[PDB]
Amino acid sequence: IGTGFPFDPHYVEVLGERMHYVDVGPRDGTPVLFLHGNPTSSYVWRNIIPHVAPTHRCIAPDLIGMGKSDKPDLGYFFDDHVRFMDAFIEALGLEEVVLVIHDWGSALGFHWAKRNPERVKGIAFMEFIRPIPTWDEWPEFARETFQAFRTTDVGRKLIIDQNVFIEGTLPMGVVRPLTEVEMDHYREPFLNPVDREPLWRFPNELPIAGEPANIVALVEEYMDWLHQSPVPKLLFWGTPGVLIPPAEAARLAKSLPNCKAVDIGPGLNLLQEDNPDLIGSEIARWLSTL
Ligand SMILES: *CCCCCCOCCOCCNC(=O)c1ccc(C2=C3C=C/C(=N\C)C=C3[Si](C)(C)c3cc(N)ccc32)c(C)c1
Ligand SMILES: [Cl-]
Repeated sequence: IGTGFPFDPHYVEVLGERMHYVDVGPRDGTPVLFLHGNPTSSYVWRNIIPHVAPTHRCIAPDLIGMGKSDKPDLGYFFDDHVRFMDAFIEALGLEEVVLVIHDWGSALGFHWAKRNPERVKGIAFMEFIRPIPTWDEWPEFARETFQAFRTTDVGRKLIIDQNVFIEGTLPMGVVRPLTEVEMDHYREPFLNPVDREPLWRFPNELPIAGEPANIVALVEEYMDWLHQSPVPKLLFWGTPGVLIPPAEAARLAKSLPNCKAVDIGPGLNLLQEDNPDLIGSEIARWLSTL
């Protein structure tokens, strides 16, 4: 599994800030937009994109405050990411797109798709954000820590002061051990504690047990849309999984229209790090059917 990131940096000015993005593949045709989550960057797509770039434009931005993008003085609420991602898509002149999305990137992608369905030609997704109505429906192995993350005292001490979301949560979202080189890539945007606000606000935005109500409502809305939409859907899932355990993938396979579910084998949250070969190859095959 490759550890390098051989993509030329590109920057675009968005709402007075610079946003870094990967942009490879042809110039014409429908682009494929890859959206990462927490605490990753476009680095998480590094071994997926090379399967698609031979025949389709691949665009992979770093969310504001993450990766190589600028780090303004913000709270880094989901609403902040929505505003910047909306402007990013406009700044690039994108019309129709195919989405490939993960974790908070899937919240952004599904929310954009719900608001602009005529422009979405397909969605490939994995380990995505859905409403978690109670803590009992959150995976047991992650309950105590995410409950502590969602406080302003201990949660900030863990995530901001001790960088626990990078040194702990990230590696336990991958089945295989991440190498020192790979960890250093993920650590790079957050070496300074003063830059770690996105890592704490994101888990505090997760729609769990009715809080925050605004996020619960928006996620419920895009899940209702997805259940009614004829858009082609490609769902990757693994075992044991984290956000999408095998039982939930099964429920989704049955209920979502026009959906193919693909079992990647062993996987937790960062499925791209455990089976990039299958994920990239399957996306490349699926795009020809859209
Ligand atoms: C959309 C966002 C959702 C992403 C899904 C989450 O992906 C991760 C998968 O779920 C992980 C479940 N993990 C936990 O609940 C958890 C247990 C322990 C710790 C933690 C670790 C973990 C690993 C590690 N290296 C092997 C080191 C630590 Si430390 C820094 C010693 C630690 C200290 C304290 N006080 C608490 C917890 C840990 C974590 C972070 C998560
Ligand atoms: Cl999170």
